[PDB]
Amino acid sequence: REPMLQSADAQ
Amino acid sequence: REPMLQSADA
Amino acid sequence: SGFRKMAFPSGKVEGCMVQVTCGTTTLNGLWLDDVVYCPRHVICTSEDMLNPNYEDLLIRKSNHNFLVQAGNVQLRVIGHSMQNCVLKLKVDTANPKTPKYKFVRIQPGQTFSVLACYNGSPSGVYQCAMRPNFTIKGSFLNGSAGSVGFNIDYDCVSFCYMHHMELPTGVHAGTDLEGNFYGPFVDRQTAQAAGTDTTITVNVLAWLYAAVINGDRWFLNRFTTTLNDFNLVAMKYNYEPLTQDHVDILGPLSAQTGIAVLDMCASLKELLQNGMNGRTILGSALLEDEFTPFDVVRQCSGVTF
Amino acid sequence: SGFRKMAFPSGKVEGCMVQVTCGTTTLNGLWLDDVVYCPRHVICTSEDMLNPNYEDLLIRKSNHNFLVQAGNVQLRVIGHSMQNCVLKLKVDTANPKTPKYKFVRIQPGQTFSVLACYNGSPSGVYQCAMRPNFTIKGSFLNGSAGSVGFNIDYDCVSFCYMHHMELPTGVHAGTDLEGNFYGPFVDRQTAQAAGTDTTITVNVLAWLYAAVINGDRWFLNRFTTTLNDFNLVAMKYNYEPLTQDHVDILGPLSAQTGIAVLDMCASLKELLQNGMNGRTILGSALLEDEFTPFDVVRQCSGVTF
Repeated sequence: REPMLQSADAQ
Repeated sequence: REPMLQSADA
Repeated sequence: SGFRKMAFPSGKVEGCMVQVTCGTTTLNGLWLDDVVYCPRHVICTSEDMLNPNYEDLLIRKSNHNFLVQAGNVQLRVIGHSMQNCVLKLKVDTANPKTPKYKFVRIQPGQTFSVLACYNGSPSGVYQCAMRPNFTIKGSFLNGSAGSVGFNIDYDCVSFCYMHHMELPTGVHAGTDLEGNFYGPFVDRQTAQAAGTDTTITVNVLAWLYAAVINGDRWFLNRFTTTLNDFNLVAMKYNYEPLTQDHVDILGPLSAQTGIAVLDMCASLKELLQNGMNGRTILGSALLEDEFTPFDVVRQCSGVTF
Repeated sequence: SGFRKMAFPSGKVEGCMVQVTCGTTTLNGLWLDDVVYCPRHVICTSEDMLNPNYEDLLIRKSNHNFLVQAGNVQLRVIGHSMQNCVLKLKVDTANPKTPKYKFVRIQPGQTFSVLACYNGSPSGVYQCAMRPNFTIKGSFLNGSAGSVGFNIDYDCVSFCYMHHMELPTGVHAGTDLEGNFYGPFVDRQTAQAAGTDTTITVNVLAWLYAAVINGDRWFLNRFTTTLNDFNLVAMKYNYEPLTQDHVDILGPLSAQTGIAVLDMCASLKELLQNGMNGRTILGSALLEDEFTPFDVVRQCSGVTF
């Protein structure tokens, strides 16, 4: 699809 | 001709 | 005997992985001495990642905005700076598990080991290669940013890669440990596309040379070919054209086996045109293209790494 | 404006050049910290260059057999060891003129500044490119081995080459600062021959991008070509086949000009198939192949050191 930065949302 | 290591004398 | 894609033991690298959290965004960091290296987009929110101004976003943050968790202990950030596309977080404590390390830039075709990490903890290790399109065909999920690629040369741990993003085709892009991206990619979620995915030809020839050393030589032939004729055939099968330097790279393997590079090129040319036809090489039907000639010598020697 | 083969300022490297004498053999040495790096064949006699036993020759030598002269000062050698083809001589004084440095290994096509030295004193500085056959077309005489090739990035002096020998065809060969030779050459006076010298295609296109930036764009056409079709014409004129990674190296030049890489390739095809027709580019009648895309960016940005 589109390029995404592979960090994550904080939990 | 052979390859020459280019180090000077003396 | 035998040859297989091998990664370095990741024990020394696991001790350098930490978790870096900025606001609601978290990723992995590399803790060497009193500096923590993490991808600069950790300061981005979910909405900032479209077209961020990293100089603008970095001024918004202070030292206490960076939560660095080394295992089960929070590290105190006493300084921060941006080098290209990576963040340098100075902490008050030097990592006691810091091994002998160096920051190097690998080249397309070369191989390195990747330690996939999430939340500062290691989850897997695999050996990959810098593809011709300056990407890597790895396995990365959300939160894998900050994972490092590395090689082990004697005593030194050569950090050469650090993960950032994934491209639309499923391949991955990153930078070196100085923040310079590999290829024409930028750490933002705008429209980007990788180059044509081709096969590293010089590594396939090294794989064929390793098969001859191992004892597999049913693919050899009495024929030789020119560099131009092989490249005209290799280009039709999406193989990278062989350069003169890549021929000299296979020199030691050509001298050890007594088979010239252009001799082995006629074998690969026949394997592409006629096909494998239901036969395997080194116990595999596919031609491995992430096995450099230096990897052939490493597994011939049995050297510890 | 203007584009030309330009070397880095040699002032920082001049303060690290010393003369290494072992018996009747003089060489140049690189003095960094308390270690003097020099080619290991300085321990070779005049009649012991055919097949010297380097391991046996170094054992028979002691610290008193090495005369290290830094201008008018004689540095006392307190230790000696061998790292591949490079000799490491530990001295009792650390060079204060040691700049921030690192040891890197360049690739074919890349450029670097060569500081020609004789008797430990700098003679000349010029820009060289690592040819596809892993040689350089320098100007080296007897006693020039030990001269170093280097690049300057920001405040760091990146050493990448150390001169060793001259090949029969007049080209020159050497190692990196770790002792590993560039190409399938050995520091022995036995039968050795370099590969076929070809034109570095990615540098010619970078030179065409420089001319375009300089306002020289008479060669630009409206036609486009595929990567495979361009390589078929290129290798017919002894040009290196353009790999996919080299297309990405021209990225910053393609973005700065807005001309696609494959568009510049089609302009090179017409220039090769039809010739220059009594015309010049950047004041040159022939195309230059020792100008990397980094050299184009470096000269149009004017970064000081």
